[PDB]
Amino acid sequence: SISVSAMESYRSFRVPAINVAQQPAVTLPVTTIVPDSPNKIYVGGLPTCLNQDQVKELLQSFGELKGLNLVMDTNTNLNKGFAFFEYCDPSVTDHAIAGLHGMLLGDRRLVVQRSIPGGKNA
Repeated sequence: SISVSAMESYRSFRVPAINVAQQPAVTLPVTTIVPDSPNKIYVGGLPTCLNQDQVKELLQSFGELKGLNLVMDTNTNLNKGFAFFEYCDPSVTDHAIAGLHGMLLGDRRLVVQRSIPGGKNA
């Protein structure tokens, strides 16, 4: 499951994932708050002092980002060290999860794991 399960469930038409239901009907793809899309990839291993500016250059290093949610802890005013990004329309998505799976400037690294909401029971 999840491993390329919900392969392109949203190709043409269709409002952004998880919209118009028990959640206020918004417009096209949401802001920093990334929806639970099939292109939603997990990031684990981010510096607390890292910003979206420097985070996106790495995350979009393979393909262009549709959006990404850098969860910050309000008390610290710093990042938790993990995030989630959605890829726009890059065929490199799989390669990104492979290459960026440990690609960070310096001695640091970040994990990249699919968080695709695709059950695919059958």
